[PDB]
Amino acid sequence: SMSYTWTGALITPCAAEESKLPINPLSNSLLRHHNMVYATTSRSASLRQKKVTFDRLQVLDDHYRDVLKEMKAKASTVKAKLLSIEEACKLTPPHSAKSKFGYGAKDVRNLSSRAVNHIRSVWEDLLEDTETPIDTTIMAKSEVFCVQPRKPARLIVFPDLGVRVCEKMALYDVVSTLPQAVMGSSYGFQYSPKQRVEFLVNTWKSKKCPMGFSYDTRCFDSTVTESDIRVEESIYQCCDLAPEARQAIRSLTERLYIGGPLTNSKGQNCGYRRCRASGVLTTSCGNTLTCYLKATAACRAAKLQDCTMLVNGDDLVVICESAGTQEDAAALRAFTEAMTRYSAPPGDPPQPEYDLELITSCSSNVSVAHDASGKRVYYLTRDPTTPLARAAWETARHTPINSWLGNIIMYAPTLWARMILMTHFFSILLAQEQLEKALDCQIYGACYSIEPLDLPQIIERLHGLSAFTLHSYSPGEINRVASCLRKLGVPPLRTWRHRARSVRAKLLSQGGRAATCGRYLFNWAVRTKLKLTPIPAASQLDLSGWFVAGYSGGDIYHS
Repeated sequence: SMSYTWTGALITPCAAEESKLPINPLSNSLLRHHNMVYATTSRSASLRQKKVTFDRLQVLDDHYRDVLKEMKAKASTVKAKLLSIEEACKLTPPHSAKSKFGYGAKDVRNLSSRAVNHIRSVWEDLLEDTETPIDTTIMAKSEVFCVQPRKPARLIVFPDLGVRVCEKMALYDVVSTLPQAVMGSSYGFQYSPKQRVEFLVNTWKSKKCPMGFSYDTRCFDSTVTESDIRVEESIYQCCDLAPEARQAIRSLTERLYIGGPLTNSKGQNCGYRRCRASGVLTTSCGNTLTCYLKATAACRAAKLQDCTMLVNGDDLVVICESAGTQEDAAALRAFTEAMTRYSAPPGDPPQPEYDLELITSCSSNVSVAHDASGKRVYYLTRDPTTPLARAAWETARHTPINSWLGNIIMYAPTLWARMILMTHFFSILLAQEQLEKALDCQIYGACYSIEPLDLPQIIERLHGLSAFTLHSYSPGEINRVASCLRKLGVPPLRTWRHRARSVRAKLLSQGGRAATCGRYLFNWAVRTKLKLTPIPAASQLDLSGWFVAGYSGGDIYHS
């Protein structure tokens, strides 16, 4: 069937859309080529619609069915609990889109009588009506990028606030627990950046002669078929569930997940969806299971030997035993045709790689550096172009989500995050005296309220003390970073080093937590280093649940 059908009505904005980077002194000291930075808007929506609209092709075989049964056998060991209304309301982000029925996220979190009453009726309706398509809003997503040597806006589809709360009740425990039980070490969202690097490296070292590749499915969500979503539900149904949860899952599958009507911001009928919706609770879990299922069966069809896969939603990386240059290229080609029959055709053609560092998965690649003792340490990094473009944007315009904060946390060990992001933002935070003000950021899709002054402990716990002492980075990484800075008009690293010394001093002057940031975050700045010892209040922090599951588009907030 067609992934989408359109009536002709437009995907509209619900307010003015900013597309260009302003000329601001604060952002200009970070990035001068302000004209190279842009944000996507609804104006490019028709271009995206055209790309995600097509008839799907899907042929299932024995390999597919064997793998499905194996996954279900593992899912059979799970017992998922129904979340209470209170627990589900607490998982709702303070700024989540308000319901069109007279209440908002704040009311949901406060458990107001109106929000609670509407949520109960929505839940009851899910138990009674097993067929009626639930409405969804379709919007053009606003994302920042650097011009290429432009990208059309991604399309987000989500249901009303009341429905999102019910999804949590019926499926939160499932999507946070089932992937792990089914996929084991292959489930990517269970790893912190350090654990992910460790997994990739150990897996690479375990092979006699490793070969690996990332596999890019062209617009994954639109390739998800009605059958894929029903197979996905068949897996969830293997869990021990409360009667109402089982019905809720059955109803939500037929009424929301397999598809439904699309309504624009103006309340007009935009069309119909018969593929994965980006903004529902099961998107991350569902995409991971579907991608893992198809890739696993595809590997067998392709005769790939000793495969170890790592899946994060639609992002897939595979490491296996090489059978020779020609044999690998042909086997990879067969793998791609197998995935194509499964309705997972390639965007960028996959290429076999024999150097772990040349593989990009989850937008990252493994690289090497050295700690104080000169010992080699692997870490995750990436081309800093987008992170820097977004950092400049979030500096000039106040944004709800602070990607720069998430990047510092996730890429703390990298040359660019330490010398540029940390330096740039602490400088501004010091100047505006907002070092203690908490800010929102996202980690694996979930929203986190974090205080800049807690970064040292967070980084230690997540990456280890070596994150504050890495040096002697690889020439390729350095060159990639340097090339990026010249392209965007970002001052050279030497300038950042000089700015960091000034920031570090101001931090040390204030003492307390502020001074701790100076000692650990900027120890790379001073020639006469300080012996860095484990941070006291670090081993106490509650990072439980930080890296357990993916929730992209799931509307999840963690307190």
